[PDB]
Amino acid sequence: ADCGLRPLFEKKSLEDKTERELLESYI
Amino acid sequence: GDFEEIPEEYL
Amino acid sequence: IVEGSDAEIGMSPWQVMLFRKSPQELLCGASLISDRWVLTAAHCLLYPPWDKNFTENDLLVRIGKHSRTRYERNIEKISMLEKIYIHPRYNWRENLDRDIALMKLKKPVAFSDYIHPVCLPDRETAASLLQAGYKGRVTGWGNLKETGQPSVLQVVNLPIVERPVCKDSTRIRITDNMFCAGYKPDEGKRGDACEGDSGGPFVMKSPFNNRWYQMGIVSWGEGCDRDGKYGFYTHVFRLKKWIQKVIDQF
Ligand SMILES: COc1cc(C(=O)N2C[C@H](C)OC[C@@H]2CCO)cc2nc(N[C@H](C)c3cccc(Cl)c3)oc12
Ligand SMILES: *[C@@H]1O[C@H](CO)[C@@H](O)[C@H](O)[C@H]1NC(C)=O
Repeated sequence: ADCGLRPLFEKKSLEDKTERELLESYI
Repeated sequence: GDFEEIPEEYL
Repeated sequence: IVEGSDAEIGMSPWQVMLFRKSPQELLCGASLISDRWVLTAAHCLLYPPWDKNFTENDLLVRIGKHSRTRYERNIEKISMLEKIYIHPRYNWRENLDRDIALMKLKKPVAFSDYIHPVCLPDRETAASLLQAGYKGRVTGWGNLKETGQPSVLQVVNLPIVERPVCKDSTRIRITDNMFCAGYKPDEGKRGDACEGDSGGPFVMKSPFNNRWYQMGIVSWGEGCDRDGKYGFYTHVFRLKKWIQKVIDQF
């Protein structure tokens, strides 16, 4: 149920430095 | 010896 | 990983290092999919052309790592293998079709800030995200170029490529169980996996539910980061019936 959610990122609502590059590609 | 030694319990 | 950058701390908490006991060396990447199951590339364990035939007792699973070589006391966890399961129609002879294997650990791994499983896609995830141009992320401790080695885990983001382009890049027969990824020569950005990254994950972050999904397994390329070549990745969703079958049986 908690797969794919990173304790240091999604769980605290912090983004890593390049996950936006992934999002911008999902057109 | 590129890799640091592991505790002996794991080997 | 060629032309990537240092991972952030906790950026890829599903990253697993397969570590050979003797000689002590990086065997491959892998990923954590539950507290007892790890996914990798079959060729990391079995590849007769290179005399590779590892058994359970030959290696360890190291989770939670960042540094390639240090023993990361109180951060990493080291697990022993109970059993290896290689896809029974893994085609090491022709083209590494179904380059996938599961490993069951002897004991559950405890989750932490540094250790957490990735999701596996279902059909709708695959159909939504596995699209030419959509970017995924590849991580590993493999070589920094084709012909040295990183101090810490490397990361690169790479676009999925159109199937005809993938096919046209190689003389090898490419199957529906594979996709390819990487930049085109005109694109003016670079990056690839390289020796030691096999078995590691190609991930994508769903924009629908904000979770990371493992879409691919680093499988093979013709060299590393060469212009006009691409990386071939095992299509996780296409092999998910097998994954579910093994996990349900064992
Ligand atoms: C048996 O494992 C491999 C084989 C080869 C190969 O040279 N071959 C197989 C291909 C199917 O047939 C051609 C011929 C056969 C040589 O035995 C290349 C390989 N590259 C890797 N892994 C590296 C990390 C890599 C590099 C760049 C992109 C990706 Cl996605 C992965 O594993 C390989
Ligand atoms: C690999 O080793 C196992 C047991 O050690 C053996 O049964 C299997 O046939 C071997 N496969 C090879 C060498 O292809």
